[PDB]
Amino acid sequence: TFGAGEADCGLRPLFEKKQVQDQTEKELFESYIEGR
Amino acid sequence: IVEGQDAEVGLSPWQVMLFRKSPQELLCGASLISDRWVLTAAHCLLYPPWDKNFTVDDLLVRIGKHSRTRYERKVEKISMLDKIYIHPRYNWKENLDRDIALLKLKRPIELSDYIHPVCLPDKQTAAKLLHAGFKGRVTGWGNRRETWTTSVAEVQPSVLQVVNLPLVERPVCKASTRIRITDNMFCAGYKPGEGKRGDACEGDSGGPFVMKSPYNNRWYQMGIVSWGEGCDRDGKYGFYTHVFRLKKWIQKVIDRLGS
Ligand SMILES: C[C@@H]1CCN(C(=O)[C@H](CCCNC(N)=[NH2+])NS(=O)(=O)c2cccc3c2NC[C@H](C)C3)[C@@H](C(=O)O)C1
Repeated sequence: TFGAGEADCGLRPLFEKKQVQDQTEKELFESYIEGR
Repeated sequence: IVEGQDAEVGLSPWQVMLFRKSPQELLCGASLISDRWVLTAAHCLLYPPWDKNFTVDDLLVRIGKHSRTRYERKVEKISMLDKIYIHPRYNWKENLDRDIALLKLKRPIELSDYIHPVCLPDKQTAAKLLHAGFKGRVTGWGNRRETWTTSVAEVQPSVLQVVNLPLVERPVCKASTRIRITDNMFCAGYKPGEGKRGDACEGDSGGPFVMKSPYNNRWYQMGIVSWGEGCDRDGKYGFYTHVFRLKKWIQKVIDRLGS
């Protein structure tokens, strides 16, 4: 385990590593620029 | 997961199922935070009001699944836990405070296209992502509505469920409940007026509440599915172990001392 990033961690092999986005990520990015 | 949807494949590659060994049943969710270590909720192992006090050979863990039901041969790992670390100031006799548990796998997992760790939050990602109205991602296999039961509770998804649900501000988490809140927990969900819905429910507990940092494109587990009054009631929110604050404990036990 590491805090902040075990190198590849939270980078999913099928999504970020293939630079594909999942079907609901934009809802979250939306929520981001609805705030700060 | 109430009002959620079926997840794409490879969506939470950190999703872990906490099963009873014999006779088999799904007890909780948990996540993979490295090829040895699983984080889940403490209530999953030890709830003394209900005589629940599960040991290392009551339990196994499955990894890399997408469907709840049938053995995905090429891709799933069953594994046995070597050890179980529950927080000492975990409080089952009230409000499930410090509700976190770490499970040591018997041997390392071989990471895969379907099995891969999630990160624990740093200071700065906790400071930048934890704001009211920002959404994170619950996933799990638990019931899709509140139930009692008949010969079975009917409510079980074939495939992994996703819901995205906004962080809620603390004096409203506070005032949603007669239960004592403590800084180790946060709530999330939609407010009565917002007319979107969704929530964890039973069998989703122990699972990840993750947020993606735009900054580096990584997913961080900010929460563990902790407790609720029922599932997706209105005026009511889900509560969630605040992983970052209990980062003192996590790094403790993993490095032996460590805090
Ligand atoms: C023993 C564990 C404690 C946590 N649980 C729960 O909290 C369930 C399920 C809610 C699901 N919805 C949600 N997460 N929004 N809600 S509950 O049925 O109202 C309840 C059962 C037993 C204990 C407690 C409960 N209420 C919160 C309280 C601090 C601890 C149960 C679970 O299995 O998830 C039982």
